[PDB]
Amino acid sequence: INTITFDVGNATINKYATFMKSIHNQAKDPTLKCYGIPMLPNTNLTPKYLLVTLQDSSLKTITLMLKRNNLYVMGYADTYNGKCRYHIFKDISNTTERNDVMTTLCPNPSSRVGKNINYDSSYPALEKKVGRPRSQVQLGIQILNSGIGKIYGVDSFTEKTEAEFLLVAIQMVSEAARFKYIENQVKTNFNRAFYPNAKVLNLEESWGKISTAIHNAKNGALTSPLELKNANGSKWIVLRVDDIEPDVGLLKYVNGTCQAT
Repeated sequence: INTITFDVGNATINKYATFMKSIHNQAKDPTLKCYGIPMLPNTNLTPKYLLVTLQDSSLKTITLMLKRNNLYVMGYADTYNGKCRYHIFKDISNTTERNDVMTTLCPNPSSRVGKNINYDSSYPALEKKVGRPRSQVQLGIQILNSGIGKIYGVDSFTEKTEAEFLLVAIQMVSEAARFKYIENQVKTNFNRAFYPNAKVLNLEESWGKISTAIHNAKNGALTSPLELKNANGSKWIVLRVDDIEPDVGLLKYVNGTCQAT
């Protein structure tokens, strides 16, 4: 719990941009890249996880634990009464993962309470909970800041207040780090709440396929054009890595050799 902190309460663009470069610099494999784009490491490369602390305007704090190999959030922690309260997702199930998650988040026994999250850590599960597709749930720097207050130190919040905060934090953190395009959308709408546009949604949903495509590209040309959606909703066919390259920040891990540059 020696972590990367983002002060959402007094965020500035230059602040958020440094917060993303920190995650990008700890999450990326030290050597693997494809066409200049860094790639995430295999699961055996320790640190296996990353801790990101989000702090609000009242110095309240919430730390998220992410698997480094893929950037998916495993659970989070806050402070309840005078103890570390870890909340893990229902889908985190290897028995060696939820304990690593519990003891990394709150490393002192009998000074921690568990408040398991009874649902899966995946878009459908969370959309279900808030009851509304993520396209209708706004994102924003003041939105994330408030979310923190609905959670920290309160014993009953609602699975809807919590899933909602998570949907926001996952995109403004994991999706933004994986895609330069999403980060730029946040930065572009920093001083306002906004809805993810057709392309932020398609990219989040297309991360694995985009990563395989770019890993497999021969001499810079995709082995198979890719049909993606663009901002305003229309088809968008990328035939080359340089067509998509400016939008991607971190490639999923695909084992094998690719054109380093």
